[PDB]
Amino acid sequence: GREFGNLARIRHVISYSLSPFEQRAFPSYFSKGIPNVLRRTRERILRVAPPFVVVYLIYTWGNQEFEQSKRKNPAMYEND
Amino acid sequence: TDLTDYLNRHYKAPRMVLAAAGGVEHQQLLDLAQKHLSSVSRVYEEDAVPGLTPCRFTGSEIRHRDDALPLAHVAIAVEGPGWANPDNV
Ligand SMILES: CCCCCCCCCCCCCCCCCC(=O)OC[C@H](COP(=O)(O)OCCN)OC(=O)CCCCCCCCCCCCCCCCC
Repeated sequence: GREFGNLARIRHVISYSLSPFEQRAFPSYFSKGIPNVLRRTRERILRVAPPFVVVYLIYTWGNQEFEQSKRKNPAMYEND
Repeated sequence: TDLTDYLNRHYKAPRMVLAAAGGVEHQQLLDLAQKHLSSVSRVYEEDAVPGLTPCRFTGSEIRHRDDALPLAHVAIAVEGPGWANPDNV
C-alpha cells in the first residue's frame, strides 16, 4: 500500500547523480570535515554542554561532602 | 557574424560529399560538380585547423520528476564502440 510510485506528488524537480566508481569515496575528507564538525559543534555546544558541566560540579561536591561527612569532628572530645 | 564565422569554418570542401542515388550518370554528375561545386573554400584562411577531440563517457543519472505526466520515459545506455569498430555489427 505504501511503496515507491505512490508516496508523493513532485513536479519540475531535476536530480543529478554520478556513479560511485566515477567519484572518490573521500573527496577532501579532512579539509572539509574539520570545518563542518566545528560548525556543528559550535551550533550545539551551548545547548548540550552546561547541563553536563553542572553534573560534574554536583558529582564532585557530593563526593567531597560525603568525604568530610566521614571526617571526624574536632569539636567533640574538647570539653574533657 | 557568428553564422558567417561558422559558415566559413565548417563548410570546407574536403569535409563535403556530393552524393547521388538513382537515375544519375556518374560522369555527368562529376562534370556538374566541376562546373558548380569547384573551389568552395579548401583553405582555413589562418592555418587554424580544428581538431576532433574524444569525449569522456560518464556513468551518471538525470531524473526529471514531473508527476502530472501520464506516462514515463526511461533510457538506459552504456558506452558504444564507435563507427569504425566492427563489433558494432
Ligand atoms: C541568553 C543567551 C545568550 C547567548 C550568548 C552567546 C552568543 C550568541 C550569539 C553568537 C552565536 C554563538 C553560537 C550559537 C549557537 C546556537 C544558539 C544558542 O546557543 O542560543 C542560546 C541558547 C538558546 O537560547 P534560549 O533557549 O532562547 O534561552 C532560554 C534559556 N533557558 O541558550 C543557551 O545555550 C543557554 C543554556 C543555559 C542552560 C542553563 C542550565 C542550568 C540548569 C541545569 C540543571 C541541570 C540539572 C541539575 C541537577 C538537578 C537535580 C538536583
